[PDB]
Amino acid sequence: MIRCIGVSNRDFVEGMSGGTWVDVVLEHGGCVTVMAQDKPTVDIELVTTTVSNMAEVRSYCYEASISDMASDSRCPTQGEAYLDKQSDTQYVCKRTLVDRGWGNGCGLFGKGSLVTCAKFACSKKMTGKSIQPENLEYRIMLSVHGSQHSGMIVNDTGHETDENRAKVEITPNSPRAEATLGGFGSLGLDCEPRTGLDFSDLYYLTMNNKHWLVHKEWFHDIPLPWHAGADTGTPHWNNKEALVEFKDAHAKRQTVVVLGSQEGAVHTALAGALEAEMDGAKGRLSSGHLKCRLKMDKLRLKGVSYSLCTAAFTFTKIPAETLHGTVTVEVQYAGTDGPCKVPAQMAVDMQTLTPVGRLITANPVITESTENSKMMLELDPPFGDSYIVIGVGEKKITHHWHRS
Repeated sequence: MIRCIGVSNRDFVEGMSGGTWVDVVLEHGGCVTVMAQDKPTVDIELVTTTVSNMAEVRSYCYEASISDMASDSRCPTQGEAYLDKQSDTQYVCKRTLVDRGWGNGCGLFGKGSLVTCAKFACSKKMTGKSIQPENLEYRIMLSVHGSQHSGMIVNDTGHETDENRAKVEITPNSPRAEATLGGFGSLGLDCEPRTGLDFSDLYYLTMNNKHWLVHKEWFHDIPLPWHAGADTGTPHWNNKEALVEFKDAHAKRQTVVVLGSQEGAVHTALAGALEAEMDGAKGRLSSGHLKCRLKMDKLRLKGVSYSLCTAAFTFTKIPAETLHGTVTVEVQYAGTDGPCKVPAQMAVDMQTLTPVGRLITANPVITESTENSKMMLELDPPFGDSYIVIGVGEKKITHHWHRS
């Protein structure tokens, strides 16, 4: 409950008179409060989006090192310079012509052949991975809003043994799920992704434990050494010259230098890219929309015929206005008449107590048979002046409220 109360990205949906179908839109970090006539209020949130079996597409080296630097030179008219490693695929070479003469060990003044090679080794690499549409998995959390104990719940540490809350999983191959809510019945879900953000058109980029979602063509155009697929073992690096450069050629040798790590350049180029995280062999995305249709014909209330609470209520917390204009009140009940129904409404005419606004926490009840039990409510006031009425009779308590 408290989780759904505090999120600015909260939607309120009211069911039709038929009480069968309700349509909601789910997104990360948001909650949907579903209210239906003679049905319990349900809080629905998308908790995680999962991609699985991401296949490696291409790995880019941003920091590399060289070894076994060698040079061979020939005097003019003495043929082409040769090195043993000149044909090795792990080596990068440059072949050029340099001025030769008496001061360089040749008897003729002319252009001599010169070749320099160096073994290429990659220190740190980044990898791009494929996302297949069939490997998307959505996990959905459904909570009964106002079960007298949801008002002290802020996280996902109380759902397994709780019958008033359920976890369901949605995949494109099995887009339907059933959420069992114990005595409240069950909920049916038919969820499909909303158009606009298809992850199958994006690569999953991993680079030094940081993760992103990037567009395919930008990834294919990265000017860095790369190897195709994974084919782990002895990889062949294409375009090693992106990180290995050759300086001014001397008579009998050529200097070879490596550029520094390209982590900063890639990080700068990844400014607007969507961030992602990796929990295990699965990628965790946090940017998307999910469309769900609810079937609530098996959802039912509990305690409709509970006797009204007869003892006195007290305000433990001053009523507070949420970001959506609703009111949260905390009440304490000094009665022991078992399970009883809590009288709660908004009233403008204090003599006839005509209910106004809405009561989001539907059918508030007190389950504890002990005294001094605490419970929380949510109300949707009318605009303007009104009163919060808790309890019935002489002992009912009133609190003035104004909504802008």
